[PDB]
Amino acid sequence: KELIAVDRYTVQSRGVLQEVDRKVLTLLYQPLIGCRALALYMTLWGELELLDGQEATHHRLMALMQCGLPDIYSERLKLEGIGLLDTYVHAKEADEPKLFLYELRPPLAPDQFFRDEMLSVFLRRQVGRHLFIQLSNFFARPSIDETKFTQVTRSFSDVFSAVPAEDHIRRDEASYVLDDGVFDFELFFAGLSKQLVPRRAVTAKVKEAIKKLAFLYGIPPLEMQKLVLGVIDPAYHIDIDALRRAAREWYELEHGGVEPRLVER
Amino acid sequence: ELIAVDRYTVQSRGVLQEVDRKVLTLLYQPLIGCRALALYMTLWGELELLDGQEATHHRLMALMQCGLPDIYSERLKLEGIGLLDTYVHAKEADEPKLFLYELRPPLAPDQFFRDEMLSVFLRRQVGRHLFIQLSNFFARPSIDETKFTQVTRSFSDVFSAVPAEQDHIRRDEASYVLDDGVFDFELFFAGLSKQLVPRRAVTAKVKEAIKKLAFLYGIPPLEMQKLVLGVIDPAYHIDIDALRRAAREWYELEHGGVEPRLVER
Amino acid sequence: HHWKELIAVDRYTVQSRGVLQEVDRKVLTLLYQPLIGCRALALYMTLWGELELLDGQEATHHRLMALMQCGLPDIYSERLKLEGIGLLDTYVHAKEADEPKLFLYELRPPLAPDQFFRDEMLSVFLRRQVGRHLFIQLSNFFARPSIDETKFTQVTRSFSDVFSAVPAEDHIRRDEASYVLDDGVFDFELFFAGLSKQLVPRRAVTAKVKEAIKKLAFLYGIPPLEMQKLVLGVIDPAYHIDIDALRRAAREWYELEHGGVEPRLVER
Amino acid sequence: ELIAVDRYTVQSRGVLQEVDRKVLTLLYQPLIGCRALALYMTLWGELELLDGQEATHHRLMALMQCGLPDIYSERLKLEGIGLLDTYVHAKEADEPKLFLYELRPPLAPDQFFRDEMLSVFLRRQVGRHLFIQLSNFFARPSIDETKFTQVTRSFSDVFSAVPAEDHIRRDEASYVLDDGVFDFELFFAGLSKQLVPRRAVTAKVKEAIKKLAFLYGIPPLEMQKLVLGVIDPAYHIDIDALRRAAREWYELEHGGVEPRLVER
Repeated sequence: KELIAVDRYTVQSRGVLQEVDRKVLTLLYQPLIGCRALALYMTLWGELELLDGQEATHHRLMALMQCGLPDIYSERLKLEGIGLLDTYVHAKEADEPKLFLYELRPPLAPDQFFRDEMLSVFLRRQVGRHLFIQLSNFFARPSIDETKFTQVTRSFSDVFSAVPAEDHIRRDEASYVLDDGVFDFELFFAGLSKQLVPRRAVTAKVKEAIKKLAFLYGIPPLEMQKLVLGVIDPAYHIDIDALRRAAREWYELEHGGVEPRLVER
Repeated sequence: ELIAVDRYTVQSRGVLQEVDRKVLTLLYQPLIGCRALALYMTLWGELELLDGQEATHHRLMALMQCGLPDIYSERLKLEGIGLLDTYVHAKEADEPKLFLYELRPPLAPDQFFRDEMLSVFLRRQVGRHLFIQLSNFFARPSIDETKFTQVTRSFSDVFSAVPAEQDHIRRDEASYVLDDGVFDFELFFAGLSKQLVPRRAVTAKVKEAIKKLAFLYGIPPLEMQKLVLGVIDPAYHIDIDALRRAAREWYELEHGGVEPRLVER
Repeated sequence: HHWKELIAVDRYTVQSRGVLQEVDRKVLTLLYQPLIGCRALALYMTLWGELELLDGQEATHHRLMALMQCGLPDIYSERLKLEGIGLLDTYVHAKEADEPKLFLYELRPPLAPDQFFRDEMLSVFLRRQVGRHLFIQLSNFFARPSIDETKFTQVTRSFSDVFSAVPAEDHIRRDEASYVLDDGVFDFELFFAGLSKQLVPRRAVTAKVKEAIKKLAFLYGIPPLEMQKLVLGVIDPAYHIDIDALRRAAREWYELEHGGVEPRLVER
Repeated sequence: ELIAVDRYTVQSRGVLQEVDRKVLTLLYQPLIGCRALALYMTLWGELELLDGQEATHHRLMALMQCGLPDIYSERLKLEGIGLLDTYVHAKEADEPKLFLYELRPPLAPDQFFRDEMLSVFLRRQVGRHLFIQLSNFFARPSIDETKFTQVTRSFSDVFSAVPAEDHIRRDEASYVLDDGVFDFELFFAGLSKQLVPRRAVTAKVKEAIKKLAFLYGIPPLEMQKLVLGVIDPAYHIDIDALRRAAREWYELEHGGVEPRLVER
C-alpha cells in the first residue's frame, strides 16, 4: 500500500555515477546494505540512462530484476537510509496511482566514508579486522612527504594574462591560485577603508572574488572602489552576483563586450 | 630549469574518471590547448604505469614522441590552471633533480561554470553558440520542489545499533541522516547551560556528531553531557575529534570492548 | 597540403559503432602514442568527446579548431595519422553542388593489448621508439598471470545443466562469454540417420550449423524428425544450409505447435 | 559440494568495463536475476581487491551479506549463461577445495541480440515494448553507403619504415597495408617453380608476409627464400618462425639496427 506495482516512477540524478564509486558500492556499502540492495542501485543506475527523464511503471523494475515487488521495496528503503537514494512523491491526483521520483545519490568518496564515525565502525564489524584493513589500504595511496619536498608550482598569473582582442583517496577540487600582487588591497583601501565599510565586512572569499574580476576584466583598484560602493547596500551586503554585473557593465563601457581572451605571457 | 636527465614521480591523491575526461577535453582544452591535454593524459597514464617508481624525463619524451622544451611549456599551463602541482626534492649530492608530479582532477562541471574567470574565457575562445551547447551537455533537469514531497526514510528509520562481543552536474557529498528523536536534546540542554556553556557552542557539525555518537555507542544524554564538558576548548567551542576520542574510550570502559553491530529494524 | 582537400568551412559529423572505454584510453596513451605522437592523441580524444557532444549533428571544422586551439594544417596532418593506423575511418558525402564538403568521421577503438603486441609491425615499431626496458614494462602492465591447466580442472556448468525452456501462456584480451549446450539436448545420431537416407552429406552440417541446430532444438523443443524437415526445407542445391533461414523455419514451427506464446527461461 | 572453508581466487584475461556493466544490468539481469548480477559485481570487485590472492568463502558471505547456499546457486547461473568459468585444484590432502573463479566479460550488444536463445528469452521476459527500447539503447544509426564514400588513408599512404642509429559491437581496428607494397605475383612466380602450393599461404600468412615485407623492406625474391626456409613438410608455414627469419635477415643486412616508424 506504500507501493503498488502499477505506481509510476522516474529516475534522475543531479550527479554522475562513476567507477570509483562502483567499487565503493561493492566493497564498502555492500557489507552494510547487503547484495540485493546493490542490484537495486545498479539497476536504477541503468534505468537512469535507459529513460532520459521518461516515465515508467514498477512492472519494468520487477521485469528488469526478475524479482517480486515486496523485495524491491524493502531494499529501496535500505538505499534511502544509507543515503544513496532520495525518494520524492508527486502531489497525488486524483484517485491514485502514485508518481515517484528516484533521485540517485553517488556514494561517499573513500576518504569521507572512513572518516564517518558510524559507517566505518559498522563496516569493521561486518567484514572483520583483517579484511577491514585490506579495504582501507585499497582505497589509500602513499602520502606526500612535505619534509623532502618544496612546491615550486607556477600560478595562473605567471602563465597567463587577460587581454582584450577584436592516506585515503579523495577528490581534491582543483583551485588555480591567483596570487596577490595582481591586485593591491591597501591601495584599494586608501580612499575607501575610512568609509566605515571595514576590513571586517569584506570576507576572505569576496577578497579572492574581486581579485578575479580584477585580473579578468583589467580593473585598477581605484575603479573597483566605485563598483563595490555602487552595488553595496546600507545593510552592508556584499553580493558576488551584482558585483559581477558591475564589472561586466564596466568592461562594456570601453571594450564593447568583446570579452577578454586567455593568452600566455 | 628542466633537463632530460632529471627524474620524476607521478602521484595523485585522487582518481581520474570519465566525466573528468569529458570535462578536460571540452572545458579545459579550449583554454590550455590540445598539446597540454595530451600531457595531462600522459601523466595520468604514467601514474598507473609507474607504481610509485622513478623515471628519467627521456621516458616522457619517448611516450609522447615530443621534445623536452615543449613538454616544459605545456606542463606550466597544467600547473597554471591547477591541474598539476609540482614539487622538488633538495639537492644532494651533485645532480640530478627529482620532481613530484602531483595530479589533480579537473573541477566538476558545476564548479567550472561557476568560476568567475574560466567560464568567461571559454565563451570567448568557444563562441556563444558552442558555449551554450557545452553548458547544456553538462546540465541535467532541476527538480521541481513545488510539485514534489520528500518521503525518503532516514538511517535511524531502517537501522538500529546493537551490541556484540569479542542544473549543472555536481558532486554530492551524500549524507545519511539521523532523526533527532534518536537523542533527547531538551534534557541535554536544560541540564547544561549552568556551567556557562551555551547553545552557541553546539554547531550543526557538533549537533550532528553528537547524534551519531549517541546512536552508534548507545550514549545517554547525561553521560554525553559529561563528555562534552570534558575536552571543551577554553575558548568556548568544541573539537569533534577529541569528543569522538572520548566516547570511543567511554564505550570501552562502560561495555568492555564489545563493539556495535548494525541491524535491520 | 591540406587545402587541396580540407578547408575550414567544410562540415563533419562524428560517429561510431563502438564504445571507447577506459582500457582503450590507456592503450591509446601508452601504446599508440609513442607511434603516432601526442598531437594525434589529442585529436582522437577530441573526436571521442565530439561523438557525445555533437549528437549526430553537423559542425564546421572551425569548431574543432576552437576546441583544440589549433589550425587546420595540424588537425589535418594528425587526422591522417589516425587514419593510417586504423584509429579513424573517413567518409565524404557525394559532392553537390560544389562546396562545402561533408565529412563522416567514424571513430574506431584501439586494438586489444593482445592484438597489439601480437601484430607483426606495431610491436617492433613500439620497441624501437620506446626502448627495451620500457617495452617490457608496457607488456607486463597489459598482461595477467596465466592459468595452469596441469593443476586446475574445469567444473563449469553448461546452459543446459542450469536451465530449461518451457512454453508460456598473458595479454589482456576480449574473451566474450560463450555459453555452451550439452550435445545431449538434441539427438544427432537419429538426426543424421535421417539426412543420410535423403542423400544429404554429413559434411553439410557444419560446426556453425550444428551449434545452431542445438540452440534451436533446445529453445523450441524441436524433435529430430521435425528438424530434419526444417533443414530439408531451407537447404541449397549446393547442400549449403542458411542458418538465418533455418532460424525462421524454427520460429515458425514453434508458432504452430504452441500457438505463438514464446519460450520461457527457467531454472532446472 | 561447496563449504565456507573452501578457498577461491578471482582471475580474468579480460577487463570488465562501463558498457559491459550496462549489458549485464539491462540484458543479462532479466535472464539470470538480480542476485546473480550482484554476485557478478562482487566477483569483479574481488578481482581487483584480492590481487591474485586466496580467500575463504567467508569473505564472499561477508561482502555480499549473504549465505553460502544462495551464493552457490547464483554462481551456477553465471556459469550457465557464460559469465563465469569455474576451475578446481586437484585435492591434496583432503579438504578444503581450491577454486579458480575466472571472470568472462558479457557478450557485446550485437552478439547478444544476434544470439538465438538470449534474444528470444529476454524478449519474453521484458515484453515486446521494453525489448525495443533495449534494442535501440544499444543501437547507433548506421552509415549510409549510398551517400558516403570512404576517403580513408592506408598505413603505407601515411607511414614508412626506415633503419636508424546497427547494434554496438567491437570493430577491431585493423590498419590497412594496401598491397602494392609487395609484389605477390613475383613472390608466387618462383615459389610455385619450387612446387609449393598456393594453398600454403593462408590469409594469416599472406598478411604476415605483407607486414614483414614492409616492416623490414624485404624484396619479393628474398621473402621467397625466407618462406622456403620455414615451410614444413606438411606445407604449413609458421608465422612466428617466419618473423624470426625476417628479423634475422634484417639484422644481417643492416647490422642489428631495428626499424623506425616515420612520416612518408
